[PDB]
Amino acid sequence: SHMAGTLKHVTDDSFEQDVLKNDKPVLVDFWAAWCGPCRQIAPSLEAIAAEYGDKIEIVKLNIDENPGTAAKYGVMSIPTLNVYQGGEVAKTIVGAKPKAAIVRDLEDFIAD
Repeated sequence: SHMAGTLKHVTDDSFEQDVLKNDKPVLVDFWAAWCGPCRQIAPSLEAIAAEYGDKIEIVKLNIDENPGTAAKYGVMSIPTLNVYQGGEVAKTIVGAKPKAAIVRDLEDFIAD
């Protein structure tokens, strides 16, 4: 376990390899740079990925750059955090929340 977490900006092109085929659960943050609530959660996700990096991986999907993946998962409010396991969404958190609330929402993945 480490003091920093990993981060990868995933694309329409990389989504299968990076997310849908991952061993760990992957929290995909569907965001945009003009979204204040997305900016708000970014330190929380950073802290979470460091704290629980043995359990979960955090990646970001910019919806301006990657439409498509957004539209595939019906993402029309941001931030939306989808956690993927086995190539499908297992948990969805829609809208910005405090760190402690995100961690509760992630309990089934990061309690182990």
